[PDB]
Amino acid sequence: MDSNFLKYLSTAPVLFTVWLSFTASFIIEANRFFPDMLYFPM
Amino acid sequence: DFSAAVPFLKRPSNLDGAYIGDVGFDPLGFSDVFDLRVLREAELKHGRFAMLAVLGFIVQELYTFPFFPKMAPVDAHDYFVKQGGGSQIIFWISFVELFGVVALFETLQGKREPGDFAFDPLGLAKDEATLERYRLAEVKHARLAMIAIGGFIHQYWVTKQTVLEQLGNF
Amino acid sequence: LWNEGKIQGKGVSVIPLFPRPASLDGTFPGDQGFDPFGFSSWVNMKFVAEAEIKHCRLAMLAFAGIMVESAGISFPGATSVLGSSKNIFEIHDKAVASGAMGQILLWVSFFEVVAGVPAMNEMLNGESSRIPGYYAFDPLGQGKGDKMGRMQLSEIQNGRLAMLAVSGIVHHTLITGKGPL
Amino acid sequence: TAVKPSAQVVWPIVGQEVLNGDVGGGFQGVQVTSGFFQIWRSSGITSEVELYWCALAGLIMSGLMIFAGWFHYHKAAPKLEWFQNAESMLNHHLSGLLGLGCLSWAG
Amino acid sequence: AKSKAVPFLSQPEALDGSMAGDVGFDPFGISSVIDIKWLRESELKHGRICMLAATGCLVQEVVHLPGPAFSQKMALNAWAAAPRGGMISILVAIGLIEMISNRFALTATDMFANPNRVPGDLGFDPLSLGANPANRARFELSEVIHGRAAMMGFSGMVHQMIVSKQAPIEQLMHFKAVDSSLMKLGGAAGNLGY
Amino acid sequence: VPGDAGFDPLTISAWLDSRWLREAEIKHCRVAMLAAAGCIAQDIFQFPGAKMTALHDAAVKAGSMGQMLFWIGFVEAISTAATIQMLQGGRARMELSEIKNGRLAMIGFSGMVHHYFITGKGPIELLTS
Ligand code: CLA
Ligand code: CLA
Ligand code: CLA
Ligand SMILES: CCCCCCCCCCCCCCCCCC(=O)OC[C@H](CO[C@@H]1O[C@H](CO)[C@H](O)[C@H](O)[C@H]1O)OC(=O)CCCCCCCCCCCCCCCCC
Ligand SMILES: CCCCCCCCCCCCCCCC(=O)OC[C@H](COP(=O)(O)OC[C@@H](O)CO)OC(=O)CCCCCCCCCCCCCCC
Ligand SMILES: CC1=C(C#C/C(C)=C/C=C/C(C)=C/C=C/C=C(C)/C=C/C=C(\C)C#CC2=C(C)C[C@@H](O)CC2(C)C)C(C)(C)C[C@H](O)C1
Ligand SMILES: CC1=C(C#C/C(C)=C/C=C/C(C)=C/C=C/C=C(C)/C=C/C=C(\C)C#CC2=C(C)C[C@@H](O)CC2(C)C)C(C)(C)C[C@H](O)C1
Ligand SMILES: CC1=C(C#C/C(C)=C/C=C/C(C)=C/C=C/C=C(C)/C=C/C=C(\C)C#CC2=C(C)C[C@@H](O)CC2(C)C)C(C)(C)C[C@H](O)C1
Repeated sequence: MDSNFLKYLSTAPVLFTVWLSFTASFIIEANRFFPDMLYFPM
Repeated sequence: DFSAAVPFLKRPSNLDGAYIGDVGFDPLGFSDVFDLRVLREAELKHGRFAMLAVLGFIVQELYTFPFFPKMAPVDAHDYFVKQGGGSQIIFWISFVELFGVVALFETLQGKREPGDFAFDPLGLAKDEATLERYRLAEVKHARLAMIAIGGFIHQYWVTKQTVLEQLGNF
Repeated sequence: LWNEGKIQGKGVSVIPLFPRPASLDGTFPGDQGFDPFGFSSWVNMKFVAEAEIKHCRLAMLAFAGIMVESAGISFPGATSVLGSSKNIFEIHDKAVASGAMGQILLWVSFFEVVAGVPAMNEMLNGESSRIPGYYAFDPLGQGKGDKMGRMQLSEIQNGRLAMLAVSGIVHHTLITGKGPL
Repeated sequence: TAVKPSAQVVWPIVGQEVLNGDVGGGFQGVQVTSGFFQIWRSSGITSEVELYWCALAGLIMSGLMIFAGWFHYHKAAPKLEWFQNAESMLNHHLSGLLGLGCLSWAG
Repeated sequence: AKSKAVPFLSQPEALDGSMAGDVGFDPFGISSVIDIKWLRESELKHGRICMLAATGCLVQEVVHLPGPAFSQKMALNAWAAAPRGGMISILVAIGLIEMISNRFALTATDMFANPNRVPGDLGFDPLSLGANPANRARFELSEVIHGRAAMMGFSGMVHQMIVSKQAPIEQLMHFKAVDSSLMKLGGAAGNLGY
Repeated sequence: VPGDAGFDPLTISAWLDSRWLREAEIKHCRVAMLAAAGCIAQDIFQFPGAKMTALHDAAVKAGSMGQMLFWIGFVEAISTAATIQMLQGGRARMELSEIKNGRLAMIGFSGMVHHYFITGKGPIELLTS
């Protein structure tokens, strides 16, 4: 793959948007399968 | 100056006959805009899918596996959508296409021919000369099968008969 | 014998229709220059040669076994435990249930684990320079000069014939539904 | 007059599926107020299949405009004397753009 | 200069045929991005856990520790039935093994800080079975291949335990095929939720 | 240059390319020749199992006109490439003959279609009646 396109995907806004979308995506998936977690269950 | 296929049209600048099966046919000028390597990747991939599909039709009317129900190929598309085997085939095609994306990156980087996967298990290509002859045959068969599969599916859509039964009847 | 150039030799094609491959040299026994798919170029020749001879020996034993059972020839008391039918498929299923096939499987597998795999690996690695298929088994001789040429060629050709015959015999029995002889 | 326009459905994630309210017509979704339903009825669409064909027509136009921007910056970029044709541009944007736009829409 | 594993790709750098199982397979070019020492440490670690995990699934099918808490033929049920105190004891012991065996060089910034440190060599040879130098090439190859195989096999067995709620050996011996009425893949967004 | 009787009274050639005009004239010629030969042919004989303008209307329902449009459109798309390239960048007698016969066929077909609007008859029918 092109090194300049990979250096573009390494830029701060792309990584910030991808990382916070990935972060948002596993918060969404964890709240989908295991919803209503007001507490650590113990 | 002019195209071998279309005498009155000029030969496209990017079409120099380097790719086998070239006859200068590009009136709409897609090679003046896009990379020919990518376009030959796409031509050979569409054609190989079409060739496998036309053999897919013919064999599927002639025989079907005992564990699968007997039915028409478009009905087979819908059955394997709902059954799971279509998703299997899509997954494994997608899995191979991952390394196909890597392969296309190798073509763009100059280090691979557009249709070469070095897939010669049966060693049918002996030297360069027969490889060129087979390659021209492959592109010609690929293009012919692209037109043929479109005919087989469209004829089924119009007349609800399979290709072998449509030759057999009428 | 070896008879290089006539059979088991360079420049020798059983079928001229298929061209003699450069990759297939004349050194291996019973080499008749038959390699349309050109496996010889990329395969390890020692492995495929040893595999060929082992398949041949299994097939020749298979042909003799199918012939004896199809003829109804049996060892004393064997018909009582195993299937009375002379169908090879029926006898095999009955032999599995008796445990005869399991005992044969156990010992054949044991030989392959303790002897077949070391011999194969050492031949391929280069530890003993074993000739493919050699298991040092000449109880009544017949080896030496005869083994180098005629016996090696006779074993390879008879075994190829047996492999084809056993294949034919089982599919004949399947389509017909009745055993041969 | 009874069904409320709605063209947005939310996923059930964190209790947010309460936003799929009962807009009517055996449907739950977010009520939309852009007036597209009234536009489509004015166009005579009367089918969701034709709305799929309009979505594909918009997608094809979106691809053609992003291609044209690439083409006209990187392959064939007009010179300044092309852009400084206010008479030609006005003739075409009055006659061609607005005029054939109205004529084709009236048709 | 092409790969032997994938003949139409270029042979990846940091893959020079020195390592065991170095057949030239890195299509995605992770070795060009991630140092091959870390990747071989991680490959050996995944495979060794998977070799035990594959053996674990099959052996737990055959033999059990005594008691009702260890009587789960199906392996995914043993996860829940086994005493929690002991499973967390296993987890803590694994963490201790990781800190001592890696010698407090655990991160991707300080493992292999010692130039003597070799990918996968944690100093584990209790019975000195690698004392013979000649077998080292074969053993390292056969460890890597056994590891890879066990990664593929354990992955299969888990996902076959999910599909068919059956342990792997008695799923082979009481095989019932996939009906496709249930276990459909995906579908969370096709029906728009629910 | 062929068929030059010095006949350009409105001087169209001054304000449009002579190549585009000649392409239009020759394409109109050929199409009109096929059309005029067609008009007389429909009355003279009918292909087995088968009106100047109404028959077109019947054919579009049968899809006969639609298939002809699609295939002519494909050839025409290649012809559009040819016209753009031409604009960008015995036999002599025959070129003049083709242009004159095509001009006669343009008027010929024009007459046949207006005859059809008048008497509702094909060109052979007009001669017959
Ligand atoms: C009659 C010819 C014609 C037409 C239709 C247009 C149309 C347009 N020009 Mg103009 N332009 C023309 C001639 C024409 N131009 C000439 C001669 C010059 C040179 C002086 C320019 C110089 C010029 C500049 C410098 C700019 C434009 C811009 C624009 C766009 C304005 C934004 C808008 O409302 O688009 C939305 C409306 C639409 C209808 C979108 C449709 C898009 C296509 C191109 C319209 C035509 C399609 C086709 C002809 C229709 C075939 C019908 C068929 C189905 C039967 C619009 C697409 C501006 C722009 O946005 O650049 C992109 C701009 O900066 N033009
Ligand atoms: C941020 C920009 C923006 C956005 C998101 C919208 C969003 C919307 N507009 Mg509005 N609009 C805007 C700017 C915007 N508008 C501006 C700047 C104008 C002034 C030109 C208008 C004028 C306008 C009209 C007149 C109409 C909308 C309508 C709509 C709705 C449907 C979208 C659609 O398909 O329009 C489709 C548009 C139509 C179907 C009618 C178009 C008629 C106009 C006159 C076409 C003119 C085109 C021409 C190129 C303009 C050139 C400018 C001129 C001065 C030279 C939607 C709520 C429609 C609506 O509210 O329906 C409920 C509607 O009728 N818009
Ligand atoms: C600090 C030391 C310590 C102490 C006091 C305990 C105390 C306890 N453990 Mg824990 N445990 C420890 C360390 C310790 N554990 C470590 C380091 C591990 C991880 C390897 C475990 C893993 C473990 C498991 C998995 C289980 C316990 C259980 C128990 C309880 C019942 C013990 C019993 O009945 O023993 C009498 C029984 C025996 C002595 C039987 C021993 C069985 C054989 C030897 C196991 C085979 C070993 C196997 C080969 C492991 C090799 C790997 C290892 C060398 C790393 C008891 C509370 C059990 C429990 O909670 O039950 C309620 C339980 O399920 N322990
Ligand atoms: C110092 C250590 C010494 C150890 C010595 C022992 C170990 C030596 C090595 C052993 C290696 C394994 C050998 C087998 C051991 C068990 C033997 C045994 O009885 O097994 C036990 C089982 C059979 O189990 C049988 O069960 C019957 C009742 O149902 C009987 O009554 C007996 O219980 C028993 O014989 O064996 C098998 O299932 C074999 C399956 C087939 C294996 C391959 C057969 C040969 C290859 C041809 C197959 C071609 C297939 C082509 C494709 C077909 C697709 C349908
Ligand atoms: C090296 C390790 C290799 C791992 C190989 C993976 C094997 C299993 C992969 C899927 C198997 C077949 C899938 C068919 C199943 C399938 O396609 O279902 C379809 C599903 C979407 O649902 P639909 O729109 O299809 O609904 C369709 C209707 O028919 C039913 O309502 O697609 C998905 O998005 C599910 C996958 C989650 C996507 C995100 C995954 C997590 C992201 C993690 C980061 C990226 C990882 C890779 C992402 C691709
Ligand atoms: C679903 C299913 C199976 C299947 C399947 C599969 C995978 C089928 C795959 C089918 C495929 C990939 C078909 C590809 C078609 C491409 C075509 C026809 C291109 C046309 C372009 C043309 C004519 C042109 C051109 C141009 C050129 C070059 C130059 C330009 O300047 C100008 C111009 C535009 C004129 C099967 C069937 C086996 C049965 C099974 O039970 C169910
Ligand atoms: C670290 C890491 C890796 C790894 C790894 C992994 C995943 C390792 C997993 C290791 C495991 C599973 C260890 C299990 C130990 C089990 C024990 C001690 C059982 C004790 C039973 C008892 C005390 C009892 C009892 C009794 C009770 C109470 C009551 C009765 O009614 C029942 C009973 C009679 C039985 C490796 C090595 C691969 C590589 C690398 O280096 C990195
Ligand atoms: C190094 C060291 C030593 C040591 C040691 C140790 C602990 C050695 C242990 C090594 C082990 C445990 C190796 C196990 C490998 C398992 C594999 C490859 C399984 C693959 C399964 C597959 C492919 C499958 C499958 C399947 C599928 C999915 C479908 C299923 O229905 C069924 C099926 C099962 C057929 C010691 C301690 C002696 C000292 C020495 O000084 C140094």
